[PDB]
Amino acid sequence: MYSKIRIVGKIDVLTGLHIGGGAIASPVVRDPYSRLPIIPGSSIKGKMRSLLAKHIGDAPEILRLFGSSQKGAIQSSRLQISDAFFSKASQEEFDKKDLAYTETKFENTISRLTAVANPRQIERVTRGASFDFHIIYNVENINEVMADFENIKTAIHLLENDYLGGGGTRGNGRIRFVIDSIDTVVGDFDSSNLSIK
Amino acid sequence: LVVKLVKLTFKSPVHFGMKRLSDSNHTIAADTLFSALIIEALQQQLELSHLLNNLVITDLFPYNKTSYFLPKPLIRIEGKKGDESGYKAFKKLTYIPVENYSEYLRGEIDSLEASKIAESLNLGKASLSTKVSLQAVDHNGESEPYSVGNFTFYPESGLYFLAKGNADTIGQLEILMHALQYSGIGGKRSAGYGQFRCTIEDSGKFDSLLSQTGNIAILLSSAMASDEELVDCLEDARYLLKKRTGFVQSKTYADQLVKKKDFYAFSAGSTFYQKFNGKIFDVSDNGRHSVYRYAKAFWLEGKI
Amino acid sequence: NKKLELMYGSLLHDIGKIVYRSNGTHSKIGSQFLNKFKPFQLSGIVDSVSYHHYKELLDDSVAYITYIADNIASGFDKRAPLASIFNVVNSETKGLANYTYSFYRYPTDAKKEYTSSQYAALVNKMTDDLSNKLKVGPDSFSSLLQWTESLWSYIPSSTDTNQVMDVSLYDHSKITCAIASCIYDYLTEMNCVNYRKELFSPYEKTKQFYQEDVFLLVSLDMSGIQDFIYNISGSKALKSLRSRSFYLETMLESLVDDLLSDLELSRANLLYTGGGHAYLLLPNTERARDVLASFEGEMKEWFIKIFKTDLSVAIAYKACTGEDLMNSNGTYSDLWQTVSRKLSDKKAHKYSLNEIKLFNSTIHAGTQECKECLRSDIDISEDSLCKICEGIIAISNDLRDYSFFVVSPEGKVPLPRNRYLSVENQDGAERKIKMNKETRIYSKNQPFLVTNLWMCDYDFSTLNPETKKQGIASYVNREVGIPRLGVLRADIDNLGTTFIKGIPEQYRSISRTATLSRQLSMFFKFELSNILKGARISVIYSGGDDLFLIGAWDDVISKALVLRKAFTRFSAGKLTFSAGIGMYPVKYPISKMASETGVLEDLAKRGEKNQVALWNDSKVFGWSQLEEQILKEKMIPLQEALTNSQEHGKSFLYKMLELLRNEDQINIARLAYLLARSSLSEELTQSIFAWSQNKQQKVELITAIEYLVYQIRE
Ligand SMILES: Nc1ncnc2c1ncn2[C@@H]1O[C@H](COP(=O)(O)NP(=O)(O)OP(=O)(O)O)[C@@H](O)[C@H]1O
Ligand SMILES: Nc1ncnc2c1ncn2[C@@H]1O[C@H](COP(=O)(O)NP(=O)(O)OP(=O)(O)O)[C@@H](O)[C@H]1O
Ligand SMILES: [Mg+2]
Ligand SMILES: [Mg+2]
Repeated sequence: MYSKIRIVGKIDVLTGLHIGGGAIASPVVRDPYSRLPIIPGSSIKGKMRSLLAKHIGDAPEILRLFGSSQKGAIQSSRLQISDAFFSKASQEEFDKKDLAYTETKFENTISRLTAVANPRQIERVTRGASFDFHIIYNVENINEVMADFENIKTAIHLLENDYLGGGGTRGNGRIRFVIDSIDTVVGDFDSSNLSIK
Repeated sequence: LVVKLVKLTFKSPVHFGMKRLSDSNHTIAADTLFSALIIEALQQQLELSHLLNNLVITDLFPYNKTSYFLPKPLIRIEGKKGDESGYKAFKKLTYIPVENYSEYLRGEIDSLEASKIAESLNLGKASLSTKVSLQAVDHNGESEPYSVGNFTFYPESGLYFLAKGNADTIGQLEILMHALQYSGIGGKRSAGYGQFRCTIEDSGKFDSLLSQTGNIAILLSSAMASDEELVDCLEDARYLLKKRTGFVQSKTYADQLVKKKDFYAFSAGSTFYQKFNGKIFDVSDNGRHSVYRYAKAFWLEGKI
Repeated sequence: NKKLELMYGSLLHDIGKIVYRSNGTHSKIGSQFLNKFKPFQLSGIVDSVSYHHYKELLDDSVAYITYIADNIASGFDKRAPLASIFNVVNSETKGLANYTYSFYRYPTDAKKEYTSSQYAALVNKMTDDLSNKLKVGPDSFSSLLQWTESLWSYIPSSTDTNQVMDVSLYDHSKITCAIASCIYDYLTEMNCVNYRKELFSPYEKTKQFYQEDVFLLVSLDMSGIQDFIYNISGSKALKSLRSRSFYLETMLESLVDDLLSDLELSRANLLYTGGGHAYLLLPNTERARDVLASFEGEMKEWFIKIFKTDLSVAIAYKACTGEDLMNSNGTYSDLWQTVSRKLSDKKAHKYSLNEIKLFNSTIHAGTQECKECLRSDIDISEDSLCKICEGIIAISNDLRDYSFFVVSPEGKVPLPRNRYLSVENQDGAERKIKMNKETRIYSKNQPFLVTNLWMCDYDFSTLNPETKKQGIASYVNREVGIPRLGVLRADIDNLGTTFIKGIPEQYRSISRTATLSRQLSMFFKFELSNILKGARISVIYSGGDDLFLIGAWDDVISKALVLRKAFTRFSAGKLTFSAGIGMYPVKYPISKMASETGVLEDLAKRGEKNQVALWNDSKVFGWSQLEEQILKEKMIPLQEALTNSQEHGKSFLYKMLELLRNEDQINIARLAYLLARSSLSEELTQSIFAWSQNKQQKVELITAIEYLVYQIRE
């Protein structure tokens, strides 16, 4: 009937990740309670949608995956990408070595006229960190599961070759996906053959 | 009719909206939960008869490490001889622990005790995450920021509610809640909010109170009676009318997204001397399907 | 027009006291003074002025009513000044002060006397005004009341040094006039042809009339104000916030004015108005009760028609006797508490079954909805604006220029009894009143058919033409400092307990409560504009005991400290208020701004509840702690030291914040090394290290660092 596949895994920070959001110069988005760095699910969803739109090219498949509010063709979002929270194993590893979860990066901007360097501070998530990511795929149609999952594989490949937040053309936000499990939590659909990345 | 306690522990922050995308409410009424349950039943192609005929549920109430919180009764409370501002404490009180519920009905809760109860709630932190929309940038435009008001619960806090019905209704609700863990409740479920895990069990601590008899009845859910019951159930009542609004979340209701008809329901905690049995009203305006608004009454009897 | 004569003779019964203080008894002097003016030579007025005491006092004249009203209201050094009302307020805990007013005015505690030359000047002014400007008539009593308010507010009502001279002449005269009107209505309802036998001939009849339930204490409260004003959307919400607040204020004033016009009473019976609340003193006649019932029904119907459940008005009245107003049996505060409890009971059961059934009887869905307040049951024009919403938008750009508010058959924003409020100047108000009768005009803070309302209308953007186009958004326009808006929510603590129990039982009376209420209302609705002078601040509301300000964040905190100092000066230390200050970006949701600042204020209202919350829940400080221990002790030295730095110390302050947030001893060593490498004053490094070492001083240090960082930013 209706099925939901749970894709849990880890996002490993290859290079310092800055997703904007006391007084800190360009702070990163954090969990309000634990004050831990997070990767908002909206960020991942938007980045994968943009990468898949670049790849395919809105297109119908993007509407099936990330949902559409267009008049007439109201499409439900098949992908629910939850916020990626700072991993507990990464938390223990960073508590060891006396390493902070976030680093401060200092950058210059050399003017094209006066050759004067304006400094700028940003905050990033340290390269050793990992985030527990959780995604739910809704099987609204059984015939498009393979197409949806190959589109997700293409988006994940593009994301692994892209950044996730901040200015990644200047060496920020590189990430890697490790898929711990892909198991059908709702319904009878067989997701054993399915794979991402 | 067997009462089942459903406890919901939330993984990600939740966006419970009142009127805006920036609103960060910590709870939802029985209307939102029942609409989510109906959507889940339609997704799983189950029958809607048990939900629409024999399920009585309460609002989503807070719970923390120490106690479960019930809505504050709208009872006439007496203060000290000259403590006029102390009444404001009872005005700011929203939830009372079950153990301290009866004491509140008997009038043995002072203003300082009410303030202690109000500050003793440890549900969580409400925040406002600022996001952006870069879709117009690719069309020679500008980014459009917006705000989502979320609420993150403390590690041992969450939202509980009580369900009443026969065995078949209870089991169907178990399947519906199991699917709702992964569907999510609230606002941006597809954008990383509302994910939770729920446990359904028996509630002796609540069966002690639900077996209590008294002279007054307290609403545990946002309810309203039909005209015939409203004729005689409104005498000596102390209630609070809430305007239930919103858009219809459905892919087949119409072409574009439209709002549903305005509804008005009594709040949780409203005290009546006559127990009225609500119903499931229709807030649909000539749509493809009938949009349901659950306003049945889950009652808690007490002595004033 | 015997009622009009009684009103004139009760508002001017003690007019001879000023002349007596200007060098027989004050009644003869008042009669002689009023006999100099032809319009005031009416028999009732003169009889009330010169016969209102037992020794001095047609068997049906209004002199008996004036005498008994003066006795009820009241309960010799001519130079004696006016003592501040807060001398006895909370005196059972904070002692009795000796603050007095000098001839807005602040009590200064110093020893002073009223010279007879000042009284001569007042007498000359009264003589000039009674001839050149004032006249008698049914519609001319409001101007007389406003003139009395403008002149006698700071003259003591009684100069006897045996008791406390808290009540001024204006308050005593207004209370006497209100009580006289109520007693006249009561006697007319009971068909009492003879007043001397009913009230005066034996003292037993006087005491028995003191036993009789003659008055009604009426409380009228609005519900839904916060959601109406602040739960709005759109980018133009900041340009309509003050308009919505002013609309609610004027609707409350129109409510009380219709209520008073129903009973043929003046505004002297309006004991208090403000903050969506109103206390009135009506007669206990059957006509009064039917009027109250009809008014409640019609206003409930109008509010359901126009706003449905968005706004509502609850009215609750309690019967009262003369000894209740005089606190002769210690049953004065019980009356007010019972009235408040009846009001809360009314607010509990708000609607009838028919009203709820019609609420749920909806035929068509919301379809289009307004940008602001997200309302859809009302018709929505183009640009997605509701009728009330676009009327409020039209009210602005007229509220910032014109100072007259006209309630007439034609206007912008609807008002009950099929009226409309618009904003015009003198010419517009004159035209509006001449085209159609039953048109009412209000003036804004104008010194003396116009009813003067005291409102806080201080807007900094309106002072400069270029910033007038962008009202509140111009406060984020700055050269240095973070472009943020500060929101200040202030609220007096335990005001209800101050009224009920703060005044000692020996001093509890209707005049004392009226004087205290008038002083608080004058402080909020008039003095806030004077206090906030020269600041980038807009007052959304100021009345009752609450206060809502939106401006530049630094200006907001500085003026919050100034307001705390001025409030301490005004209340003689007997009253304290708590505050919440939030700092938000421009384009931040205004509803979120209001809700979070209210959360901060409620955080400050805990325990001692004399605190200010700053930007979050972890910065709840005291007033002296924030002013001195945070700004005058930590922020100023660090700012002066870091101004010398080339980068202003932004990065070094960021490192200090990073080191301070953590709680490790090795990180204290890192902080010591950073302070050593700061290249600033060694005593300052020692002070900073000591402050970071001490708890409750590390929070202040962090707050000072963050304030300095915000000050030096872009
Ligand atoms: N014209 C106004 N504009 C803005 N704020 C106002 C205005 N008038 C009053 N206020 C403030 O707005 C609040 C009114 O909010 P509410 O309408 O909610 N009255 P509240 O006592 O808090 O609860 P109810 O028992 O009346 O339902 C007052 O308490 C003041 O804080
Ligand atoms: N000038 C005034 N005269 C008479 N009553 C007033 C005046 N200003 C405000 N009020 C009333 O004062 C009350 C203030 O109520 P609040 O809701 O502000 N609570 P309060 O008694 O001040 O103690 P706190 O919890 O704030 O520490 C309002 O409900 C109004 O009815
Ligand atoms: Mg107060
Ligand atoms: Mg207040």
